[PDB]
Amino acid sequence: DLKEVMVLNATESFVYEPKEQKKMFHATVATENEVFRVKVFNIDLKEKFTPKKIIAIANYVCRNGFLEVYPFTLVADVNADRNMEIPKGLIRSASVTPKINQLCSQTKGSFVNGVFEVHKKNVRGEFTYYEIQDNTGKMEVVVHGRLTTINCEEGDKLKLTCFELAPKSGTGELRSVIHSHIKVI
Repeated sequence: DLKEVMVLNATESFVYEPKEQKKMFHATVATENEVFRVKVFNIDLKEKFTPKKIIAIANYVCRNGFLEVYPFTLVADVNADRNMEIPKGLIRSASVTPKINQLCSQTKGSFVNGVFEVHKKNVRGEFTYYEIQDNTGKMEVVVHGRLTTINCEEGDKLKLTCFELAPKSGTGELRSVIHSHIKVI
């Protein structure tokens, strides 16, 4: 089951389940051939997921195109003599923000990552709506719950992690879900 990977980046840690204060973080890792987004539900594993570190992983769970790391998952250290080298081809193709017009072109559901410019902001009750826009188009980001407490003004840019892309009658939409994360630039 063993995958040896290089850690590209990792977010800060945050609460996704409030009642028992369970925390997680997000990470991106790579083999020579593939980039993987990772959901890490054991916070004590933070040091192990440091940028440029080489690690070995087995007994992960696969769900919605993420690898999920739980206590039954083996995460081990790899010796220096592995000399892992990731082709820059793979790593640039890594963190590419999709164009909004293709996002509003999908009917299949997915979970998206990317840096988007904040065009407009509207608050409706327990809901915050961001309109995002690029050279190809625009669409709304629907935020409910915990992520509404992070402040973001017009003109700012947002690094979104694990947003749900949902098709509408007609148009697409992005919505916060339980593992979503926002970073403001």
